[PDB]
Amino acid sequence: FAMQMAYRFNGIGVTQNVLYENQKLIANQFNSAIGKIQDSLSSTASALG
Amino acid sequence: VFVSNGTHWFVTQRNFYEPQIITTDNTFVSGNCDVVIGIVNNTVYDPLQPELDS
Repeated sequence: FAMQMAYRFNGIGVTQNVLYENQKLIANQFNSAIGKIQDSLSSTASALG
Repeated sequence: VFVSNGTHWFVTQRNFYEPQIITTDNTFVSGNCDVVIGIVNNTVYDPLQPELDS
């Protein structure tokens, strides 16, 4: 999956070394952002509007 | 992508297995070996080496 996300970075025109050299940062941002989805959907019923 | 046939390391185009010997022409450098989760040790060939060794 760290090599798939390095293809996803290459696709947007960000050179793939930007992923592997920041991989813990990118993983912790994805994990934190997935955390915000649960709080959004739990707190606010109009998200499903 | 980098791949191994079990003994040697190659770079291939992604969508068709065509193994190219790893060189400074099909690879680019960044930083050093510390920062990457899953990096492997191998030689990378310099196409200018036999031209300089002559």
